[PDB]
Amino acid sequence: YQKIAVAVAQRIANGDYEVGEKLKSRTTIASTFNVSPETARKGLNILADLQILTLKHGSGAIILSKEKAIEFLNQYETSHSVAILKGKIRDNIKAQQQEMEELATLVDDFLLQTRAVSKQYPLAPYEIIVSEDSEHLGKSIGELNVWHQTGATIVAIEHEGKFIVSPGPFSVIEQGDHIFFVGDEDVYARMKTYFNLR
Amino acid sequence: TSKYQKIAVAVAQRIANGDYEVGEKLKSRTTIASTFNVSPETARKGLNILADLQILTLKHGSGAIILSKEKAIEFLNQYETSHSVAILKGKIRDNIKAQQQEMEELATLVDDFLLQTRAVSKQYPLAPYEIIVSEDSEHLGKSIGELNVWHQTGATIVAIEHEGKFIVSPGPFSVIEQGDHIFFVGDEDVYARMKTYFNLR
Amino acid sequence: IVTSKYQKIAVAVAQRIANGDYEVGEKLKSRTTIASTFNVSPETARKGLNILADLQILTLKHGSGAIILSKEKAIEFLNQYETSHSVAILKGKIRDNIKAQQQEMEELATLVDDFLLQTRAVSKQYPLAPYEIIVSEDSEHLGKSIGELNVWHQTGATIVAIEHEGKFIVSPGPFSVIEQGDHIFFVGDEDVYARMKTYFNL
Amino acid sequence: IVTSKYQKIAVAVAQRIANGDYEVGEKLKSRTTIASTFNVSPETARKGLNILADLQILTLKHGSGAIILSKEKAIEFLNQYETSHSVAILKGKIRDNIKAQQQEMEELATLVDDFLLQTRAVSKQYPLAPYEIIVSEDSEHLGKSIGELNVWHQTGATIVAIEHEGKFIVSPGPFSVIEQGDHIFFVGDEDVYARMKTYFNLR
DNA sequence: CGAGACAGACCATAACTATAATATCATGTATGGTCTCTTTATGT
DNA sequence: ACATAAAGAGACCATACATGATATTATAGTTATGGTCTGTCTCG
Ligand SMILES: Nc1ncnc2c1ncn2[C@@H]1O[C@@H]2COP(=O)(O)O[C@H]3[C@@H](O)[C@H](n4cnc5c(N)ncnc54)O[C@@H]3COP(=O)(O)O[C@H]2[C@H]1O
Ligand SMILES: Nc1ncnc2c1ncn2[C@@H]1O[C@@H]2COP(=O)(O)O[C@H]3[C@@H](O)[C@H](n4cnc5c(N)ncnc54)O[C@@H]3COP(=O)(O)O[C@H]2[C@H]1O
Repeated sequence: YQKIAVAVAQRIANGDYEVGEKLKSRTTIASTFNVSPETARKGLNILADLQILTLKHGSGAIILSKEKAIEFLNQYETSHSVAILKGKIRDNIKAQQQEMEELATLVDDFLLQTRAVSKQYPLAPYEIIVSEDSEHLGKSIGELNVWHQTGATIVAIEHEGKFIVSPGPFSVIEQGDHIFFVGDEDVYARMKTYFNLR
Repeated sequence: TSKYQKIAVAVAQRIANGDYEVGEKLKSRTTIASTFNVSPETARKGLNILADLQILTLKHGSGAIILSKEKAIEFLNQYETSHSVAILKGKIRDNIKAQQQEMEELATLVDDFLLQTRAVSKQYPLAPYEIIVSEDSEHLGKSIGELNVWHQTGATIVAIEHEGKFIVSPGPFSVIEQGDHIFFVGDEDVYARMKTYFNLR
Repeated sequence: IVTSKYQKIAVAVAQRIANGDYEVGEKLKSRTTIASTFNVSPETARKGLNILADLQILTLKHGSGAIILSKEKAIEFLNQYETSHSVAILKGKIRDNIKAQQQEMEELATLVDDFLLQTRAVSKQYPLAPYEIIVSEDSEHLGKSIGELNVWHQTGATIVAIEHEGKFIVSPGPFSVIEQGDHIFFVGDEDVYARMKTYFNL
Repeated sequence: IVTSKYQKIAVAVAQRIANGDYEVGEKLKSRTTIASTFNVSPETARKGLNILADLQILTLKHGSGAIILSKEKAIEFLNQYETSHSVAILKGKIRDNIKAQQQEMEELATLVDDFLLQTRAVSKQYPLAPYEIIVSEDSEHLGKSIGELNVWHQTGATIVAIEHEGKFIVSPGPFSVIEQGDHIFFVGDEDVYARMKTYFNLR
């Protein structure tokens, strides 16, 4: 709505529209500023309320003054001087980067804080107890060479409730401990084969 | 995840955990809704969705019976292969990277934009005044610096048009020949003083 | 973070169990003990107790009461609760940042549209329009007079006016002094504008 | 990025004027001439001629037609239109970029929301759950077997399975080989997970 | 010199369109409610 | 000591108070096609 006002103010102040001659029709005015008759009349009423034009005759209006349009354009340019717009857009994009940095550090803190865990049911730890007598008891996982012998990967050993994960080749499985491991049904059977718990 | 999915995945997880046996009968809709913080309608929709996958059976207006664990297990494997945290971790990192690339593109765009603009102001108090030094003056045939224009008249010369060729920001050396057009800034008083110096009244 | 009444009851009962105030063998009552204790409605209290019993924290027998079952399960449930609450708080803060950034997006869009309007309205300006630089940044040249700077000889620019506190000092002369944040209006060409920009550190 | 028919008429007529085929003092009709050439209605052609004459290029006279006035004004109008077109296409590009940013932003919002679902699902997931590592970056350790790497001695981790092409190699053993982009599943504690992360070059 | 025809401009309406507001529906929670089951007390 | 009856508590349920989101409708908007009237030019 203010676009038509500033355009007609520029045209009046330029001297193309001198004070005496009548204004163009609202149709031509609307067509020139790529706007429509409805906006046009709204802008003309605004400009009239600024005591710069009088809309008394439907065919056109007689321009009342020139310095008033100059003053209105001065106020608008003081509000909108391009350079002030350049400062505003630069500050605004610096702000843009500020919120992006804040969001980046937030998401980075979130990312580092959380530990990723899985839920694939195929790979659930089966728990088995080694109460039965075995020559394989009193021996280290590395000593028994578990995987080549049974195909099992030991995930944890429960001795007197002392749960230990990723046991390595040194941990020794005592009698009556609970061995937790992965593999398929065949691997589970082989583990019961090695320990004779089947 | 659909609102009519959270309930399905939660119920399937509880079934797979072993809380509900095959012969066991499920609780009421409002029980599930209260335990999973949803409305009874949404819980019912989720139960219907799960029954469409035939983990659950519906032979009663409100009752339901556990049917098979392995099918629910497969449903969990599908859901995990679609959402397993680590894959979401990769997505949340890649989306941040893509947004940073978009911001860099925007920064380059706006920088090129500002470089291309190079715009001037439109101040009406800054409007120039065109005078014609056609009249004889001792001040003709002299350099702006030689005349010392500002102290003498208060005017700041912005341009000396020589037969169409403007000399903007002319400096102290440019010499104003007779009949040239001097363009300058100042107030009405300054314009009068300039006409005083050049006797163009 | 806004939650539900029965959620605030459930977590409170979980902390009470963790505190050890309620014995493992005590039989509590949702209709009278819990409801009277936390001044909440009959079914609300029950909802909380059912949430606890889902996690095997409590056992709910029809017509009898809730019975304490486990301690470490309650501790684990509590810890999961703080983890989920932290995740939700971070989600809310992210959402606030997101809304602010979207609003700043529309702000930038409106600023660009207004600049397009200004650029289109240039057709009716007066010829020989002076340029305008705002000296926001600091340069040794600040706090000096035009004459001390010898501006035309440094940059090729002829200053037509300087803006300080919304006042335009048209036709400045030598004694006039450039100050930080002011708008300097000057005539010249593309080379002159670039030279002035380099000179003022901007 | 789009314009009106009368704007196109005005710019085309201005370019044709700049070509110089029309005289500096030539007269032209509209309803039976410019309208027919561009296959456009008489009033849109009038609109185009009115916007062209508004900047003091042409003069339309009631029931007389138009007369050519200025060349330099036409050139200036062409320059102004080029600048306006550049500004408009830049505006369109900015709008497209912001829309893409907003769509990606909602995507991020939903993605971080779904973490609430995964965290709430943790309460009922089976104990001793292994971790999950996606080896997307390149490490010298890639293309080697678990046994060659001697993984447990390097990181403290026990690998329970590796995912290649949506296939999980449960209970891998030594000959199994880690490949780029695969998911490595392993048991351990916080220290073990951090060690594995440092080893595979994946902050 | 007068009359008729053609062209242009202005007043106008309709169609293609987008945005903004309001209403309705769904997801939700809490409270009031009713019915069933279990436990305790009293009577035979 | 055993059986029956009554009371209390818990669970399943529905409705109302509520808020948020989505969809639809209306209004503001602009452009194009339209018609009528007036003015100017050409021809008789
Ligand atoms: N508005 C301005 N824009 C750009 N630079 C400015 C300026 N005002 C002052 N300066 C610079 O300061 C120097 C001294 O200016 P001052 O006004 O004392 O002394 C000036 C002035 O009295 C006069 N003068 C020069 N050009 C003038 C002009 N366009 N209008 C009015 N007077 C001018 O000649 C003297 C020497 O001028 P010179 O150019 O050698 O040297 C100038 C110039 O380099
Ligand atoms: N799934 C896995 N996770 C982590 N690291 C793995 C691994 N598979 C192999 N490695 C690493 O490679 C080395 C050789 O493994 P390999 O299977 O040939 O030879 C192994 C294996 O036959 C057996 N073994 C050790 N731990 C085992 C276990 N938990 N389960 C089954 N067998 C095991 O003892 C041998 C020596 O074991 P060590 O730990 O000294 O050395 C191991 C280990 O450092």
